[PDB]
Amino acid sequence: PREIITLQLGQCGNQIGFEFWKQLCAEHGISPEGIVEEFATEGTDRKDVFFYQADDEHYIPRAVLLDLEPRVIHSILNSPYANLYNPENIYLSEHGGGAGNNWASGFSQGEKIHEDIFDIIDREADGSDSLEGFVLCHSIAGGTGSGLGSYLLERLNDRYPKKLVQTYSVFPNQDEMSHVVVQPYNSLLTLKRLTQNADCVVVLDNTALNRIATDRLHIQNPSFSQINQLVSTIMSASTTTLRYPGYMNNDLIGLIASLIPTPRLHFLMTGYTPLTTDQSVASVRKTTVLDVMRRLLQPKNVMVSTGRDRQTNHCYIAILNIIQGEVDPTQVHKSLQRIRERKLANFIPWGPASIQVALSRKSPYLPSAHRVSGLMMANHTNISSLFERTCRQYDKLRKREAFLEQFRKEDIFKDNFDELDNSREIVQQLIDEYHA
Amino acid sequence: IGKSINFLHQVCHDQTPASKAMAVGKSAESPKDAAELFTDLENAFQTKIDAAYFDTSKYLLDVLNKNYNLLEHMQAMRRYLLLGQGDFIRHLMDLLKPELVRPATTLYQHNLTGILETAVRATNAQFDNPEILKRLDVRLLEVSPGDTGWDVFSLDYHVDGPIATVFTRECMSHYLRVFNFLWRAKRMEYILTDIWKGHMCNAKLLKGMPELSGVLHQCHILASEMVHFIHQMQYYITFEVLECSWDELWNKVLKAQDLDHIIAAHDVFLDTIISRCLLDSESRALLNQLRAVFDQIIEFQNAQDALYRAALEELQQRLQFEERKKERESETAAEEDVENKRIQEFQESIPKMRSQLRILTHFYQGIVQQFLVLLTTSTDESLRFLSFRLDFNEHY
Repeated sequence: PREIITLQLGQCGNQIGFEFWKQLCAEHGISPEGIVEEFATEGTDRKDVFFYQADDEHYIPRAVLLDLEPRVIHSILNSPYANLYNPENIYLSEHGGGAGNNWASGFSQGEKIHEDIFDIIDREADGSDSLEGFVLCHSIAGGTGSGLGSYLLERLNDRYPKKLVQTYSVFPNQDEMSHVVVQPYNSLLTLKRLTQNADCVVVLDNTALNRIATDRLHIQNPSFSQINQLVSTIMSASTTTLRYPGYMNNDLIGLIASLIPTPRLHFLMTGYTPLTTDQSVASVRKTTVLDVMRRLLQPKNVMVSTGRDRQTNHCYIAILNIIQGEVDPTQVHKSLQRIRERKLANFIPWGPASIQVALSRKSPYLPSAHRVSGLMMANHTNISSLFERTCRQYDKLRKREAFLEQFRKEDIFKDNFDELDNSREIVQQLIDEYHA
Repeated sequence: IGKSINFLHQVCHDQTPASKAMAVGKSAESPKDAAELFTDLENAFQTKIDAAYFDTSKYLLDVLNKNYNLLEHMQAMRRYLLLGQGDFIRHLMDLLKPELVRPATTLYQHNLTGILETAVRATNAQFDNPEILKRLDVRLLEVSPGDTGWDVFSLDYHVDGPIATVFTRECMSHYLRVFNFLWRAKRMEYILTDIWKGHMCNAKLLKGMPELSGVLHQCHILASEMVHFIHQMQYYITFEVLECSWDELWNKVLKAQDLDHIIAAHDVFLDTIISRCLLDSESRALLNQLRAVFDQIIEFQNAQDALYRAALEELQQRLQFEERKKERESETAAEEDVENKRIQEFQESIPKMRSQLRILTHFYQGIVQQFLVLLTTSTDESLRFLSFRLDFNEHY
């Protein structure tokens, strides 16, 4: 019916998808090894849209996880949520990889394991006779997720041409350049494949993570154990129309169709306010829906590093405001009434704009059926500031003679560096041209 | 009281309401009258019949919950004819489309029931418990087989016995009228889904030609404007009428205490929602533009694949001819001629698409301006709410 195959790949893409499947059992009322609660069918009306359909009421995840590093998968099998995963769909015990840290490693390893990489991931494709598409849950940081992920964006474009492609890709961190220095090279090589060899992306910045991780979360030493908490909730938040019973844009080709203006303009800004557990003691007094979307357009919950004074000459075109759970829908048109009076979104002068709001009932659970949740999927034309940030860090590195002799020994014979530079400037010029 | 006491005799119950104490009271009253209270008690006679009218009513509200589930079927019909839950209808309408493109025949009925029964099983694992699937069938019309086939298919909520006391002939005869506009609303939502996937399938394979780069780019802009304007209209007009009418009937059927007030709450419900959906005698200024935008999205759709298939198939001959260039060296002037003929056919299709796009965006500009003035002309009902919403969509 609407079966999606997630493509978890890389050192960071496997960990953000590990707790994504772990989030799904707590809201479906199911255990990874059994069914102890009856809340799975009376409370939740649809479960076989991301999981594989049941053979013994055991909803297998439709997931594949490949990585060159064996460290990310050795921290999985000792956890009690790995018995839900199957040891025959992806790998058996003692799976390995390369050495290995290179973008050209996984780019060259795709055609030497070409027979095996297109054998076991295609067995899940013909399980349903109407496949939705493929989401590449991969990474841009490092050479593991960026090297091999650029290969599958090409060969799955023609072997599966009538399928939706759209990824929840995480952006790397640009604070210092000591541990990694190959960061401007492997990022722009995948970013070219994300626009012409891929339809849509969902951007997730790393410098904007610790802006939120010290905002309300109150940590002193930033660890990697907090990167899975902001990411796994908004992943399950994006499929609330798709997993839980909704009516309009209840498919993944429903939501993405109403937000993309044009190809190579698909970078969607994400926002999510409620992350604090001591808000729970004051939501008993009928906290309404009239105050939760006034702060979405206000740049506080954003996960995109952008300029603060560059929003006057940029214009919103498509903005999504997803409320979940208890909505009190007699005032949801009242919340959309107050949008035109502030004009917090700059509107495009050539065409109409749209503020789309939708709702779906959440899990039968006490932290879910009590507190209001707001998921934002914006589309603003100030996203070229990240593309100006990455390009200015790209041409400055090529004048310092950095990784021009250390990178072209394997499988690179011609200069494909300006092939990425002009196509990035094509994106940056067509964005500003789009508001005439 | 006398109409409700006869309705509980043909409910497969001969039980006097909720107790045998309704016999006791009559005997007490008759002896009391026989020896005492000779003057009529018209102030007190109306008191305990009202204390009889309230108990015979809630007991008659109690016999449905044990046997028939009357107002549970009030909620269950909203999921199919009113399309409350979309997964029942979307997994329907996916499988239902390869039958609707062809015209209908006399062999049209025998397979849709198999398509229906495989669609209600793929979405359910617990809906075999209630009695909804036996009281819901498919209704077709007497239209001749020379049609497009799309307008024949419709679902109907069947009634047999004690569900048919609350559902007369006049109820589902209006429920097909509210279905046909809502089926056409989901018809437009799914054919625009196919052409949006047609935007993203064709653009990935024609990569390699610099002329067709900017050809599809501006045409995707003018197609996205008919996408975003239909979306913020069609999602909002049917969710709002869903909103003010689900919260109208469902919350008052359990606060009033009658069986005749259930239908009195119902007979005002099912004609408010269709009057806000499509049908009034004054609403001829409503369904004239919504059918003028209905055939315009058909005209925008069939012209796209009439020019995509010209733009996509002619590229496929160019790429196989490139493969013949390397094989002739391992195994000329006419080969350059046919290349110049392809470029001329590449040159032909682009102003043919430009001319067949600039004339359809003039039609859409004429539709979007006539859509405003026709919806502002009706006779002082809740149109100020309707004239409110369409100005909010085009500007914000």
